[PDB]
Amino acid sequence: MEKVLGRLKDEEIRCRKYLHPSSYTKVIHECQQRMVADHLQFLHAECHNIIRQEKKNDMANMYVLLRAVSTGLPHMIQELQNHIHDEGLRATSNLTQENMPTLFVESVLEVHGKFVQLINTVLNGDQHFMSALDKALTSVVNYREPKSVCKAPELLAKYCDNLLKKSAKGMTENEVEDRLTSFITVFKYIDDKDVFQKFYARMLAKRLIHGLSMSMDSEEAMINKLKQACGYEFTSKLHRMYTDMSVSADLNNKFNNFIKNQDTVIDLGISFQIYVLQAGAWPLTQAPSSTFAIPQELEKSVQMFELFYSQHFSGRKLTWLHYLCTGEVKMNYLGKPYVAMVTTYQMAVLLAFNNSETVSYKELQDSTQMNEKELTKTIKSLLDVKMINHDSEKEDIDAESSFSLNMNFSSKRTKFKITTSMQKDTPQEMEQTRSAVDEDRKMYLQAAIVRIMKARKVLRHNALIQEVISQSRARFNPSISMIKKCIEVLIDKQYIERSQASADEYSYV
Amino acid sequence: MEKVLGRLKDEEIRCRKYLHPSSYTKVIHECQQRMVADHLQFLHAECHNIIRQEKKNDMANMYVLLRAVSTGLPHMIQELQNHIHDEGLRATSNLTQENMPTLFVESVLEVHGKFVQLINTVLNGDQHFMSALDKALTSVVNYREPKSVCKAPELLAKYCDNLLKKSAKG
Amino acid sequence: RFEVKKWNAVALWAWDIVVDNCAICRNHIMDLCIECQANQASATSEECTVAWGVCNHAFHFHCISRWLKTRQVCPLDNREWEFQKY
Ligand SMILES: [Zn+2]
Ligand SMILES: [Zn+2]
Ligand SMILES: [Zn+2]
Repeated sequence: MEKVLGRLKDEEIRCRKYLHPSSYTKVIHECQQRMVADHLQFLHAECHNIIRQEKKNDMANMYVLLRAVSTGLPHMIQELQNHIHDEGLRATSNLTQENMPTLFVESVLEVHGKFVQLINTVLNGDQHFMSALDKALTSVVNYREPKSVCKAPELLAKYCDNLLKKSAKGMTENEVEDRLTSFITVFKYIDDKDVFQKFYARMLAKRLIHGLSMSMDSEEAMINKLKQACGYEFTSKLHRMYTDMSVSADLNNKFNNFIKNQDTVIDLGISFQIYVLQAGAWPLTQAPSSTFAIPQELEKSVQMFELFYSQHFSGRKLTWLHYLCTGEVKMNYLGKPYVAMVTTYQMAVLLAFNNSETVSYKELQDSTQMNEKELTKTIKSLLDVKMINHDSEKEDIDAESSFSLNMNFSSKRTKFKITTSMQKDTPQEMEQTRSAVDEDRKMYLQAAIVRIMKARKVLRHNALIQEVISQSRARFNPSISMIKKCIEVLIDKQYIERSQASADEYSYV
Repeated sequence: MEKVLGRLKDEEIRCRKYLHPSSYTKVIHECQQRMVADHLQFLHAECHNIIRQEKKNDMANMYVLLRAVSTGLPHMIQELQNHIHDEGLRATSNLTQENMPTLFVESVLEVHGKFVQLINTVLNGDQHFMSALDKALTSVVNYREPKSVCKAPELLAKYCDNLLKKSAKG
Repeated sequence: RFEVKKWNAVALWAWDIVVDNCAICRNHIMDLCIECQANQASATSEECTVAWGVCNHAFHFHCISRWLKTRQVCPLDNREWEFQKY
């Protein structure tokens, strides 16, 4: 390599000082096509060794010579892509479960930064090599275990949730901003952005409703960065969520002005402050369809707010949510030791205890009208925090379930919180999120399929697969089974049909 | 409509293995004239609730039923057009003046992007429906303030200028 | 005795427009408005016209009249309200 570059420089200055100016390119071309292109096999054979060894100057000279060759460069591109892929696998698959998201993103950032620095310095920043690096890192972060899972979107969502949540560890605003700006580089190669979008929507709901965000400006900056990463259709739901959480303050002010401008004194008796959210863009849902009974002292406020939202807004039914609802309660029954934050599910049975110390499961059922599962969950949560004690022989759930209040509660905290389901992340709800993602994937695939068929009405199976892969490449990587299921669904709805002459070709219904 | 489609699909099967092949159309056509074409007043009345809440399952079953009857579609075309025109107006408006062009073009495109993605999966890109979408977005793009001039051409002028200007933001 | 102090709750709102219905009175457009539903003896049942905006939306005239005294924006779609019909 050294001799070839030195002799090439000598020949360049020689032909420049001797020949006509119009022949310099031809002299160089014949001085390389018969010098390194004839010995291209040896250089290609040594290319993998020279890439893996990561010797700087020799790699730079090899890149110069292979760029001189018309068909000498792609082998080096493949060798470098394979090296980066192997380095990423050995730098990511060895990670532990003690802290997977933060360390995973840090390792991907370190590998990406080192390779970008190397490409910019000793590789002239070729776009072919940058594309090879992007493909290699895409294969690295999507280290899908065989036919089981894909942990990259969940890990990145957990990373964003960990860094943006108000934590006592301590992270300043500007550090959060630059860390997220670096994070977008990692997110730009996921090829599974739907799962990350849904997981980030869930974590944004959990953070915003409980007020765990350190600053709304951080959330807006993160949402803007995501919008610049993918597009508005990627972040429309998130932006609507943030807009609703911002305008919640104005809505509370308008509600307070409305209840201070009424003819009579409402006298709600509580520190009411609502979090009205749009039903169309929040990942919450009324899956627990169990009927809940609002306590009367809150029933007055619910009726007043329902009237307000029917007056100062129109055509908006107000689907109340309770399993996100929570608030503070006082306990001066036993001497007022502290004030307890409590979800309204447990607040209902607390008011039932306030009605009478001796209460059975049937009384809770007729006072709250809620299902057995949610009532059992609230009861076990109360006894797990030792709020109440089971008077039965066994402490688990039973048909009778006769118990009263535990008077031994003397917790030191003056604002002790009995609810801690801020993380949750049950595998059942994660599987539900995966199923919703799969349903959106099926919708997108059906949209692309019907659009293509309306465009041409005659395509084979392989072309359909290729165009579905290409068009949906910015969202996910669809499987053959998913596309077959979608085309079978369109068969079932008498929307699509295969050709009678050949099953490869399809038709229109 | 779920039970109708169960009967209509069965009636194609039942007439297939029982009757002459030349009477397949006449049995199904008279089936529709007693099950879906005699309840146009009922189906169009409940068509309004289907489109507004965007029930993908029921909208698909309404489309296959109302396609058979001659007059079934033109009321649903008017209903979806009224829904898109309403759904467009929410997206275009309530926008801050700091980033009016980029938010406006994104919001109309997002409504167009979602509803094209909804027509194809449910209504199968019916050209009658695509005209209803294009008519509806024409009203929402060219929407006008009271005693003012339409702000659509100026707003897209700034958007294509912002997109093409030398900007360091990616 | 138990006393509740804070009830910071979450409410979901979705569009609930039903056909030929006043978005404010939550009843049929052709009937009287809920403001004129009471004291029907005083109401002549003729002044409750169906006001139509430029967005092809139907309210009672009294309803949109009371609406305009606070805001000049249509409740159904967040645009400025312009009458076109009577
Ligand atoms: Zn009214
Ligand atoms: Zn009236
Ligand atoms: Zn309107």
